Amino acid sequence: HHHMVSTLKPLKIGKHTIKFPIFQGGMGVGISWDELAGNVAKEGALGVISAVGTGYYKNMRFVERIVAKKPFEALNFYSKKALNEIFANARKICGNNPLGANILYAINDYGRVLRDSCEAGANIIITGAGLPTNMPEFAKDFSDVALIPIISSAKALKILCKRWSDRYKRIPDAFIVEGPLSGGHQGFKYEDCFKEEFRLENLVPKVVEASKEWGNIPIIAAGGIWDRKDIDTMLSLGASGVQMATRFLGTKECDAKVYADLLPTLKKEDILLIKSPVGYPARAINTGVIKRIEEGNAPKIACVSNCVAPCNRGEEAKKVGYCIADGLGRSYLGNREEGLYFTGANGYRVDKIISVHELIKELTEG
Amino acid sequence: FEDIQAVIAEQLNVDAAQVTPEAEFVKDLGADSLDVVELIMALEEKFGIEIPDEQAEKIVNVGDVVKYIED
Ligand SMILES: Cc1cc2nc3c(=O)[nH]c(=O)nc-3n(C[C@H](O)[C@H](O)[C@H](O)COP(=O)(O)O)c2cc1C
Ligand SMILES: *P(=O)(O)OCC(C)(C)[C@H](O)C(=O)NCCC(=O)NCCS
Ligand code: SF4
Repeated sequence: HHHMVSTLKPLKIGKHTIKFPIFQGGMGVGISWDELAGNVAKEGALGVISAVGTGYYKNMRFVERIVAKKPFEALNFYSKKALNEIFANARKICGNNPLGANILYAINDYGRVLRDSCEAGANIIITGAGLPTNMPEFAKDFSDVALIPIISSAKALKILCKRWSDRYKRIPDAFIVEGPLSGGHQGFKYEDCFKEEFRLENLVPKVVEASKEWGNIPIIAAGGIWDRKDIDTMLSLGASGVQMATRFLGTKECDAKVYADLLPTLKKEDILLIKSPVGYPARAINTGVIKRIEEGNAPKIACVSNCVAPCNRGEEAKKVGYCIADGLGRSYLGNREEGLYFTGANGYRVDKIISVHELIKELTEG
Repeated sequence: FEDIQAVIAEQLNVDAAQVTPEAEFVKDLGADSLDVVELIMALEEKFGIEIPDEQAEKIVNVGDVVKYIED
């Protein structure tokens, strides 16, 4: 058997077309950087560079100031120099193929980092972890940049569109609808993450229906999508595309090489939903800092990187027992005892680490 | 105040008698986060003001909103 062409159609979001209607979802602190995102884009999908915690890149090679072995304040945690370098090496692999930058709305200096990402050469900005009513204020000098909020309801879509038109004379170029089986921070209160009412298959039609009201904005389904069979399910319900992350977390090109070591062993019951200083529930693996807190021998919390506004500078980190900047940075550096590790609900289905090329083919043949 | 009360009443599908300067949109009037945003939305049109999110995050009870419209 040879490699066969896709019956999936190319996807247009902004001025940019991607050959396959698949986003590789942004994965925070060094999981989806230059190698991963560049290869994904080279293979015809949308690679998405996570702009969070770039100071940790290559063990903080591009920071001006380190306190307690951590990047000091948002200027160093979100290092522009590092981000520029990640994008440059990603473009060594993908050239002019489109790239996203993923930026959580909750971060301090959100606007500066959005602008940084445009100047680093992102084609598309994707933002969740909030209701991003002010995404466009910093993009006003980057007309070519597409803007994509992550939402969990049609209500959110309507609100965003109205507020964007009012303030910026713009409407989103697309929406990602992220269901409750996704990795990282969930867009629902802990309680709601279990109801049937919110599965992805029930949300996508509602959001699609609400989007038609605004000129048929593209809808990208995310959360729990595993193979081509799932892709076609979401497209049949009206999604224009899909965003996947766990699967790409299971590739060799993933930038945080420790995951190539940890996912194949992952049992379903060691995947938990935990609290976060960001103020949303987060899906994580029962390892690293999470085991240390269970044992009482977790790291001291001392707010050095000041990564997100809702934590209030270590306050909520202490209330929940860990610092997410320290944990995620530690994971990228390979710290198995003190790192924080995330996964989608399907993480346990990973048994072989496969190449991005082989993954994209399995999802796109015929 | 009577005009603030009327928009708060209609938006949350709630009687003008419950909209007391003490009543909190979260707890007393029964609104979820996006009800809040729609409401801010309706107030800054009705009275031609802008309420930035920074300023808006701080308000939880209708007195807080009343006082902000005031100044
Ligand atoms: C390890 C990991 C890290 C993630 N980090 C982010 C992030 O930084 N920003 C974001 O918007 N989404 C993040 N997510 C969510 C993904 O971008 C994606 O939307 C979601 O995981 C898709 O579901 P799937 O993993 O089941 O495909 C993360 C997911 C994983 C698994
Ligand atoms: P409210 O102010 O409590 O509601 C917040 C809402 C639900 C509006 C927000 O849109 C949201 O939670 N979005 C989801 C962002 C996301 O899914 N992921 C970030 C990944 S790390
Ligand atoms: S203490 Fe809170 S704000 Fe400071 S770096 Fe840790 S998670 Fe971020």
